[PDB]
Amino acid sequence: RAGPVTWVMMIACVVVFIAMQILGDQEVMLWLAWPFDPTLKFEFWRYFTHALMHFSLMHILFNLLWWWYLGGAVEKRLGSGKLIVITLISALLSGYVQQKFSGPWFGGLSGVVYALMGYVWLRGERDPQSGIYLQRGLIIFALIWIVAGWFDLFGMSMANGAHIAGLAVGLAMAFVDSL
Amino acid sequence: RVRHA
Ligand SMILES: [Cl-]
Repeated sequence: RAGPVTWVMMIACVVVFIAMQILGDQEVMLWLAWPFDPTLKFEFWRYFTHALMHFSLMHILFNLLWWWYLGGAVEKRLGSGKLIVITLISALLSGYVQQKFSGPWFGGLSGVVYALMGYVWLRGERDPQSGIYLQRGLIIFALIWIVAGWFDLFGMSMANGAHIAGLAVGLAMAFVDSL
Repeated sequence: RVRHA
């Protein structure tokens, strides 16, 4: 089963999603979005908590599925601490790149998921001895998912900066860890 | 409206 980090992230995302249905998306975004006014710049959690907000059922389900699988595997093979660091780095950097391109009104775990995809794949490719890899069918499924975001094949406005920065981060960390 | 990651 899912280890403690994999689990607490899933619980966190569900709690926030429930709060968003009860209070409305806008109210939760006031608390958890990337700082959108200079007065919020020291509210450190905001540089990460954008990753916990989801706006559609499809969005939360697919992100949590990928997180459960790829996060669960990273945590099992390489430890909880590794998953925590991938998560913090991808959330922070994906958010930074997103806000730079399109401003602070974004959310979702997909920056982190795209990091895990690139991480697990490249680490398996460059360092088979790690005991982690992305199997063929999931390479294809991950590629289609990526392609769909890039070419806007969901009926939703995408955080393309978050997604590409996420993937970059995962590939970069795999490269670093495979030395 | 909002962008989805
Ligand atoms: Cl499980």
